[PDB]
Amino acid sequence: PVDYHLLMMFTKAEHNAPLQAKARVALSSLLRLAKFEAHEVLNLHFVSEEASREVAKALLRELLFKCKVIFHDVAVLTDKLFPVVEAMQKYFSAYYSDSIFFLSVAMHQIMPKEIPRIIQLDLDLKYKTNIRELFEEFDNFLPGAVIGIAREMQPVYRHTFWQFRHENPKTRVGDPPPEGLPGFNSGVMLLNLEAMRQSPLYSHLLEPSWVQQLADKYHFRGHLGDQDFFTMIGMEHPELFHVLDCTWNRQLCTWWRDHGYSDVFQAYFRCEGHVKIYHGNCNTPI
Ligand SMILES: [Mn+2]
Repeated sequence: PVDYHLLMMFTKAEHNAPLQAKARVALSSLLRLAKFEAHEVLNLHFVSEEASREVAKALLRELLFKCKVIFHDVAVLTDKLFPVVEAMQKYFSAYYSDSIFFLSVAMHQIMPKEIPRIIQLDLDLKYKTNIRELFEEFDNFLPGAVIGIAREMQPVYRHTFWQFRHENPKTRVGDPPPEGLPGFNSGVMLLNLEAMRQSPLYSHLLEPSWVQQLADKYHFRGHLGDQDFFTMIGMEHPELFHVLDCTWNRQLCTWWRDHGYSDVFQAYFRCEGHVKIYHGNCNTPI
């Protein structure tokens, strides 16, 4: 038997209508289009407090190869995360309870060695293809690449990295694809836990003095959590990241097009190809 691990954040879902409506679109399309071989099993990890754990379990009964549904206690993971992720919530969430928004950063240390690879996924997603096909992207990783991630399709990191770009007008940091580095979107993340444990460079980038060192270089104080950490790391060391094709995460949010970046927005938003996963980020319908 071969295991395939998926992780989803499912917090504060109790009496939350828009979140439950999102999860219905996400989990339905995921399971309706999923097709695995008889010998292999799909594992669905959810991190939820006692309240939302009920909401999830009740929703999966309507929708359910073997597929094990695992539930992770929010507090247990938060308590485990905090001593490892404290030095970077003052930089990427510029207090204790908000350590769970950095789960992806230290997924390898939180998850058991029994699990080699996991895909963290948002709930504002729609799945247009089979999810087993995404796992194939792990094979396209270079040795020394730890994370699989799609690029950010909004000029978010123009404004975020403003001061660095003001000092380095030639830089690619914040520039649109393909020549520039637009940053990453954390909606769909292929986390190679095995590679994350084995990489000395990644092990050191998680250390306090290293986070500080690099954040000060870019004058970085963000608000996007784990996404900001990966994005900043991807500026110094882009070779740690296997950049997914945009079709794996076509983000639909057009906010910045109407709030400051009308001119350059398209260079970031552009994505030609048959969509495999839609990400209705910022409450955008699909
Ligand atoms: Mn999202």
